[PDB]
Amino acid sequence: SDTVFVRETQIPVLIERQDNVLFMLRLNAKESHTLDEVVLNFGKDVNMSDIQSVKLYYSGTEARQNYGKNFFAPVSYISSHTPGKTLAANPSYSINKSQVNNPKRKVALKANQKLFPGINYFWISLQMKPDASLLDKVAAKIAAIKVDNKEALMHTVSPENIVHRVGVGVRHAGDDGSASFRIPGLVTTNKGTLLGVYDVRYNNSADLQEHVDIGLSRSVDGGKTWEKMRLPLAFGETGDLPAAQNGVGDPSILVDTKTNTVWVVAAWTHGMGNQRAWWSSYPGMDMNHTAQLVLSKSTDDGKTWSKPINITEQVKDPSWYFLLQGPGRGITMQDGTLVFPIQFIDSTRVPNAGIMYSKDRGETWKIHNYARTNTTEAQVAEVEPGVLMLNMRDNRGGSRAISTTKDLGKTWTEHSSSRKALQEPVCMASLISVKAKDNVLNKDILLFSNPNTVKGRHHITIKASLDGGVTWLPEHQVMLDEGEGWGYSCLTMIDKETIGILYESSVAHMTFQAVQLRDIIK
Ligand SMILES: O=C(CO)N[C@H]1[C@H]([C@@H](O)[C@H](O)CO)OC(C(=O)O)=C[C@@H]1O
Repeated sequence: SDTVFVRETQIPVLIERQDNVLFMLRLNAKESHTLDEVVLNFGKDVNMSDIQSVKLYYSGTEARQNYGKNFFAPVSYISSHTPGKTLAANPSYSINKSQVNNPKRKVALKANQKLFPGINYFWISLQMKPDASLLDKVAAKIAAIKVDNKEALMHTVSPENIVHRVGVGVRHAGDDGSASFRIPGLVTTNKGTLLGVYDVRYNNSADLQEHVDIGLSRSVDGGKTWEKMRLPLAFGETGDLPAAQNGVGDPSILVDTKTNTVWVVAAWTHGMGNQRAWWSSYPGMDMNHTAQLVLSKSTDDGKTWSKPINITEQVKDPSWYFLLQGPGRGITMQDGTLVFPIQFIDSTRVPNAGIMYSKDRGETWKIHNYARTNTTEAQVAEVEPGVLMLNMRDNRGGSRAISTTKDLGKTWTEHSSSRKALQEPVCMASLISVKAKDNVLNKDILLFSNPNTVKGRHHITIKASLDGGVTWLPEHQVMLDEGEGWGYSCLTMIDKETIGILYESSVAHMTFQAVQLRDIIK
């Protein structure tokens, strides 16, 4: 007989999307003629009232040289890059064979599809209602598949007990006339307001130098809805150079918890033609030679933003090629000191990560010594009072480098977890510390997020540690995005019980997801 192979997806279901890939079906029809229907059963706890529709699409066949490669689709069904074409399945790739609006817990999708004498691809689409809850979870099973009016044998290659989580596409390719959005940062203000910052890359997805601003999405309802985009940092035709030679990017955001003043730091590149700032910034101090470290602050819960504050003169050694913040977020230590992770290419052209701190509420800043050589992007958290843990992208590859300091970066101690506990593909990673009194578990925890792999940027994962970063137990992890993406992410606590994550996913340039703390630590 012919067997219908089923692969359930593990990717965010965007609430605003008209389509979301839920299942993929492959059928090599050696003895099959017609695929009549597919029967689907949603889980007992699923709220069907939040589901707008369920659809069955046919996507044709496969190239004969690709038979036996165990592919479940011939092409990407829903684009995350085509401006204005990221909300619905591409009609040229997928034929809508059936649709059920306002479905019941048991859904029958009739297809009546004449099968190609060979490989046939189908997939199931799930469309949520615009008002769907961020925390409700969707589970479903394929109960039966009818082929030639008889029950077809099924073999499911994906695992059981998959939990599909929804998310909000805070930024899609093309929004507000910008080709792409990258490099997320995410914080929660003292008033519970969510602030997410990112590169707005108008012309394309290339790094600096280019036409880039720092955009900000503000949410006052826990990430359900986001306010119109703001631009805390934009330099336009500064110095009478074109905007594409005045980009600002790689933002990092922090909240001064003592005052609720919000700070955003970024790297403004001036000149440099159309080349990458990583090898186009040079020693010196002024805009005409080296990238400038600029700040903007908000004293009204992120609604309005000040003019840029250039602190390059305070902290940059003139012999460095490039000084910039570590993208993502900063912190406020228990004693009130503000800390931003930073990275600089030194006089030998080697990058090193470290921290930059202010004891006077952000008026003056300081850098002492690097934590480790040949490291770049890093995130910092106060694991225990007075002890700063820096988690660093390591160009040696394969795993994160972790170090700690007790004197604000004058001296560093290599952590036991360094270069062993947390694998990476040399990407950016998020690290936050949540203190016992500020979370529902009444335990000090560390939350870490990154592509859980050594090659490629996929399987974006949040990991939790209860012993200050010594151990990251497998049962304390949630895999949110199996698809391929740009890999950058940033974490925050929405509330004492829920984590928020803003990251570059396979379904949207800026994707927001909410994960219950008890979901990770059960
Ligand atoms: O060029 C700059 C400096 O502004 N930043 C890049 C960064 C590199 O700096 C990398 O960390 C060193 O190779 O890479 C990525 C990325 O998504 O992989 C994004 C940043 O935009």
